[PDB]
Amino acid sequence: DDSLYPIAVLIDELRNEDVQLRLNSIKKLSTIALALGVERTRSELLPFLTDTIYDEDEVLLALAEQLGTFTTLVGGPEYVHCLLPPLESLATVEETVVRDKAVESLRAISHEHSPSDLEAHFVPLVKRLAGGDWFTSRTSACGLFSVCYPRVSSAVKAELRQYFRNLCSDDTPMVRRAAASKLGEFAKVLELDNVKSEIIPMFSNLASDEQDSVRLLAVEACVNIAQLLPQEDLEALVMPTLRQAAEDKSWRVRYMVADKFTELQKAVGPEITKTDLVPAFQNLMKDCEAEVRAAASHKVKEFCENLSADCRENVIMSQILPCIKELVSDANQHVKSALASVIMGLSPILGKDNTIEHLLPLFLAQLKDECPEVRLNIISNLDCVNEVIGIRQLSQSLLPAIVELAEDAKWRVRLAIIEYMPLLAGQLGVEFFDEKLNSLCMAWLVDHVYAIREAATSNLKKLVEKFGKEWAHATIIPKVLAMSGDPNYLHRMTTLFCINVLSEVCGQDITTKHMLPTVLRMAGDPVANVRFNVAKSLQKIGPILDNSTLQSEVKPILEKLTQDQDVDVKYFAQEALTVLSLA
Amino acid sequence: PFQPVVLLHIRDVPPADQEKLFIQKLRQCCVLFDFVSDPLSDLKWKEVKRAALSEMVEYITHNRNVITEPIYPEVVHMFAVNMFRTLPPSSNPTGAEFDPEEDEPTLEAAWPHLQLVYEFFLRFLESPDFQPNIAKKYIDQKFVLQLLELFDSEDPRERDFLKTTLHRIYGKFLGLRAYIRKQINNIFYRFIYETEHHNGIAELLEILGSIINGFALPLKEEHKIFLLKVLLPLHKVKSLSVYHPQLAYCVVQFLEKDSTLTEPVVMALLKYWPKTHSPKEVMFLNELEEILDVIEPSEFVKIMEPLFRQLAKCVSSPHFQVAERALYYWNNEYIMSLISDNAAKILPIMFPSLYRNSKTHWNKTIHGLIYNALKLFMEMNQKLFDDCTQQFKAEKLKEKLKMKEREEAWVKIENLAKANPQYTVYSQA
Amino acid sequence: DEKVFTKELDQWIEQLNECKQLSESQVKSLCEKAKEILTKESNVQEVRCPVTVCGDVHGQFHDLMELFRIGGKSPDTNYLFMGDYVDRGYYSVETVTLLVALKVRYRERITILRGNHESRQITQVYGFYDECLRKYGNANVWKYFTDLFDYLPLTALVDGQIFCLHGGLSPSIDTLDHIRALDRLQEVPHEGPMCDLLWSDPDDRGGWGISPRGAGYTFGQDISETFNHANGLTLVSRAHQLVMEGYNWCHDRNVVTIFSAPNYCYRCGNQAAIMELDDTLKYSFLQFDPAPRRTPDYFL
Ligand SMILES: [Mn+2]
Ligand SMILES: [Mn+2]
Repeated sequence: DDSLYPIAVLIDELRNEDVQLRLNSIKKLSTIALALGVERTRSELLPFLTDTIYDEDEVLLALAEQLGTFTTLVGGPEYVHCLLPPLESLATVEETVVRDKAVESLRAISHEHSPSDLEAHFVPLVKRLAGGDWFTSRTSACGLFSVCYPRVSSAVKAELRQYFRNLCSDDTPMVRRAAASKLGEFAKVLELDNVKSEIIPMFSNLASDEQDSVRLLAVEACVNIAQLLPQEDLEALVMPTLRQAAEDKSWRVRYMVADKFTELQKAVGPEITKTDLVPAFQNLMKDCEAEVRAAASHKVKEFCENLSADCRENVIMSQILPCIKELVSDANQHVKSALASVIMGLSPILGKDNTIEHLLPLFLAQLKDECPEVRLNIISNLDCVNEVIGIRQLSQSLLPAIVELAEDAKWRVRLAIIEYMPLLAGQLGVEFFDEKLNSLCMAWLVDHVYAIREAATSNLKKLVEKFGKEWAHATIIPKVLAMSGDPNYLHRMTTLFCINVLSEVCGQDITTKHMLPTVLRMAGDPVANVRFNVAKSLQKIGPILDNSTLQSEVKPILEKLTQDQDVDVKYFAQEALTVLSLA
Repeated sequence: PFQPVVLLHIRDVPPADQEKLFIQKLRQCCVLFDFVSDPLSDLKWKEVKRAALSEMVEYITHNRNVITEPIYPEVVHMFAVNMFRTLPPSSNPTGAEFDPEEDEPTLEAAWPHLQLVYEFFLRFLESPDFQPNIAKKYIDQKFVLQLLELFDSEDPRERDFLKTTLHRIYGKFLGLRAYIRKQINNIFYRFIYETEHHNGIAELLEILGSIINGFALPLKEEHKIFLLKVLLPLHKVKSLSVYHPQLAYCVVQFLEKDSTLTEPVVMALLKYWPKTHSPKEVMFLNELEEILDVIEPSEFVKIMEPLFRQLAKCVSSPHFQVAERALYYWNNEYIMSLISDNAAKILPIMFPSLYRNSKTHWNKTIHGLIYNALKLFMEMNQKLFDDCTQQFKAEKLKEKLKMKEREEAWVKIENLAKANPQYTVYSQA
Repeated sequence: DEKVFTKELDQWIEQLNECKQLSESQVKSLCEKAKEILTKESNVQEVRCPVTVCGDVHGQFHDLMELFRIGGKSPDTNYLFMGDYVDRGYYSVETVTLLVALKVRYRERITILRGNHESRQITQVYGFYDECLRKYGNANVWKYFTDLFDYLPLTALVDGQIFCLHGGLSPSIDTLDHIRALDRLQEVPHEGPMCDLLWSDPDDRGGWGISPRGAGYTFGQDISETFNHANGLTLVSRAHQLVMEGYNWCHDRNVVTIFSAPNYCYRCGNQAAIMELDDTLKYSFLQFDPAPRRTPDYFL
C-alpha cells in the first residue's frame, strides 16, 4: 500500500543490526513523512511511533526533534492532537534528555492548539501524566501546567491548580524540585487573586522544607512572586520567608539568596529594601562561609547603585563601608578577587570627598597586596576612577603604586598596566611622560616576555598617535634605533616590530631618512630569523615607500635575498617581491 | 565556645551519680569549637574534650547499664549536633572535578575528635544494654535522612564509619528498613539523573550488598523493579570505575537469589554498552564473565545470540586490553562447556570476527590468543569449523552484492521512490 | 611550496589557534605529508644554535598557547619540542595536530622529538585512544598518529655541543654512533636500548641503578660525566621527569631537566619553565603560570 511501503523501509531500518543506519533513517524521516501526505502520515504515526519507542534512547532523541517540528505534516489544529499520544510516551520515558526534549516540544506545540482541543485532549493528557505512578511522568507534567492555563475554563483552572498543589505536596523530592522550579512560571501565568489564594501556601511549605535543594529553588523562585504581589502585601507575605532563607543553616540557601540579592531588592521596593534587607545583607556579608561572602562582594555595587539616592551615600558610609573595610583584609583569595573588580565602580556613587577619604587607602592596600589576582582586577578597572578624582590628586595618590607595579613579576599584571598607559599619557601630558614614564616604556620594550613586547609596541603606537609625530622623531627614534645592537636576535626582532609599527605614523619621508638604512644594515644579519623578519617589514613598508626608492634600494636587496640558501627566506623574499610587484 | 567545668573520673564516683556526671559530660561535649579558622585557640578546651571523649568510649561496655532511658536522648543529641553541622563546599576539589583518587580528599579538620565520636556511637549501638524499641521513639526518619545526606563528605574513613553505623541501624531497627531503602532509591535516582557527582556511592552499594545477602525471602516486586531501574541504570555514569566491584557483587547477588531476572539484566548491560570509553568496556566484560559463570544453561541460551554478537564486536576493537579480556573468556571452563553445547549457533557469529582480526592487530599477545582460539574451534569440531569456513568465504564475496543492493534500495525507497513522485506538492525543500 | 598547500596549511594553523579540531581527511593528509617530510631525517638531527628548548607539554592545549605567548611565535623563534604531548592532557588531539602542522611549515625552524608516551600501548592506556575515538568516531586518526610517532626522530644535537635527549642514557649506548646505526623507525621495544633511552632518569645513588618503573634504568653522575667527556657535550637536556620549579641542575650542571607543563595533574601546582639559547649558546630560564582556563557513553 502507499502507506505500507515507507512503513516497511522504516521497519527494515529498525531491524537492521547497524544502529547508524537506523539513526540516519530516523534523522531523514521528515522527507519520508512528506511523501506519505496528510492521509497516510497520521495513520503511520500512531502505530509506528509506539514501535519506535522500543529503540536506542539516541534514536528516541532523533524523533523527539522531528516531532517537535512536524506541525506542518498534520493538517493543522484539527489533527495536531494526534501528535499528543506519541509525545506523551516520549515524555514519560526514563532518560532525562529525551524527556526534556519532549516536554519542551509539547510546550512549543501547546500554543498551536485550539482551546476546545486543549480542554478535550491536552487537559486529560496532563492529568494522566501528573497522575502517573513514576517520578519521570510527574516531572514531565510539571512543565505543562503553565502553557495550558490561560485558555482553559475556570473549573479546568481549579482542577489544574489542585493537581499542581498535589504535585508540590509529593513525597518524592525529584518531583518537588521540578515543581519548585516551575513555581515561578506558574505564578506568572496565574492571576494575582489566585496567586495569593494558592501560590503562597504551596511556596511556604517548600521554603520551610527540610531538603536544601528545594529550599534554594524556592528562594530563587521567590523573585517572581515578589514581582507580581503588591509592595504593600510583601511586608506580611514573603518577608518572613526571606528572613528565614537568609537565616537558614544551609550555606547553599544563603548563597542562592545572595546571588539574587539585587533582583530581590529591585522587586521588593527600595524603601522596603533598606528597612528589611540592610541588616540581612550586613549579616550575609559577615557570614562564616566563603562562598556567600564572595557572592555578597559581587553584588556590593549593584546593591549600592539600586539604593534610593536620597540617603544612598549615608547608608553606604554608615553600614556598607565598615563591612567592606572588614572584608578587604579577609583571609581568602576568592572574596578579595571579586571585591577588587566590583569596588572600583563605587567611586562615583560615593560622594567625591568620600573616595579620597576611604576608597583610595583601601585601593592602595589592594594594590600592595601579595595576592596576584586582586591587583590584576584593580588595574583592569583602573580606567573609571580617573573621572571621579582630579588627575593631579589621582596621580599623586596612585603613581607610587603604578611605578612599583610596572615591574611586577607576573606578565599579566604588566600587560594590563601597559594597556592603561595611553590614558595616563594623554591625561598628564607629553612633558610628564618624558620626565618619568619614558624609561618605563623602554624597559617594557626590552622585556624578555614576547607578549609584553607586543603590548609595548601597541602602547608605543597608541601614545604616538596622540603625542605628535615630530616628538617621537626627535625623542623615540634615536632611542629605539639603539636597541638594534642588542646581541640576542629576539630583541632585534623587537626593534623590527617597532620600526614596522611606527613607520605608518612617521610617514615615508622619515622612514627613508633615518630607519630605512638601519633596516638595510640589519638585513645582513647571519641569523635566518632576522632575514625572514626583515623581508616581512620590507614588504609592509613597501607601499609607504616611494616607487623610485623601491626600485633603487629595495629591489636589488630582495633580489639578493631570493638567491639566499634558506628556502624559508628565499620564499618570503619572493612573496614580498610579488606583493610589491617590483619584479 | 564555653569554658568546661571541673569534672571528676566516672569510675571513681559511685554509680549513684555516674549517670548524672555522664549526662552533664554529654552536655559539655555538645558544645562545638572551630577547627578551620583558628585551631590554635581553645587548645585547653580541645584537649579537655578529647580526654572526656576518650573516657566515654572506654566507659561503654565497661560498666553495668552505661546506656539507659535518660541516656539514650543525650547520646543521640551530642552525636547529632556535631555530625549534622552543614558540610563545607568542595572549594579546592572544585566539586570533585578531578578524579577522586587524583583529587586530594578533604580529611576532616577535626577528624581525631570526629573519629572518637563515631567510635563512641558505634559502641553505643553495639552495647548489649542498647534497646531498639526504646531508641525507636527517639531515632526517627529525620535522623536517618540526615545520616544518609552526610554520606557526601570526602574523608574515606568517616565514610566507612557512616557505612558501619548505617549497617548497625539497619540491622537493629526493623521498622525503618523500608524507609531506608526508599531513601537509598532517592539518593541514587538524584545522583544518576540530576547531580552525576557523589562520593558515597561505594559505601551505599556495600550496604545494599549486605541487604541483598539478607534477602532470604523470595524477591518481592519492589526489590525486582529496584534492581531493574536503580542498579542497572547506574552503569551509565562515567564514574563506574569508582564503585564497579560493589555493583558487580550486587548484580551477582540478585541473580543468585533469582535466575529468572538474568535475561533483562543482560539486555540492560548490552544497551548500556560504552562505545567511546575503553576502561568502561573492560569492566563491562568483567561483569559479563562474572555473570556468565553462574548462568543456568537454560537462561544462557535465551541471550547467547546477542551477548556473543557484542563479544565479536568488541574483539574487533584495536584496543589491546579490550581484545585480551574478550579472548580470556576461553580460560573459563564453563564458557568452554557453554560453547561446546551451543556451537551450531555460536560458531557462525564468532568465526568471521576472529578470522577478520587474525592478522590486523599489532600486539603479539592478541595474535597468539586469536590463534589459540582458532585452534580450539577446529579441535572441538572439525566439520563445523569447515562449514563456518566455507560460509565465511561465501560471505566475503556475497557482501559486495549485499552492500550494493541494501544501500541502493534503501535510498531509493527512502525518498527517490516516495518523496519525489508521491505528494510532491506537500513535500517541501 | 605549492601555493594551494601553503594557504591550506596557514588556514589549518589559524583554525587550530581558535581551539578548533581539523577534519579527519585533512588530518590524514597532514600526517601523510609530515611522514613524507620526516622520512628523510636521521636518528640525530642537526639543530642551529639559537633555539628555544621546550619541555613535555602533555597535550594540554591552553598551557601550550600560553607558552607560544611567553616565547616568540614559531615563525619568529626556533622551537625544540622534546617531550610527551600525546596523552595525560585535555584537547591532546588539538595539541599534537598544531605541533605537526607547525612542523610541516618552516621545517628548519622547529624540530620535534619522540617521547616515552608515543608508544601505541602507552597512548591507549593513558586516555588518548578513547578521547580521539570520542572526538572523531573512528580509530583511523589514532593509527595515523601512532605511525607518525613511529617516524619521529629520537634525539637531536644542538650546534655540536648541547645534546638534547628525552628520557635518559642507556647502558648499551656508549656513543652517538650507536644511536646513529640504530633504527629510529620502529614500535618502541618493551625491553631494549630505545626503552631505556626514553625512560631513564638521573639519580643521586650513582652507577647504573634501576628506576621504580621497570622500563627505565637510572644513571649515576659518574656515567653522565664520562659520557659528556667522551662525546664532548657541554650539557644534556631532558624532559621525562617532573620538576616543580620546571627546571633543576640534576648532576652539578652535567644534566638539566626542563618541564613545560604547569599545574600538572591539576593538583601539583608546578610552574613551567622554558630554556633560551642565544647566538652565544648560553642558557637562560623564564617562568610562567597557567592561563585562566575557559552525553552518555552508550548514546551514539
Ligand atoms: Mn616522558
Ligand atoms: Mn612526560
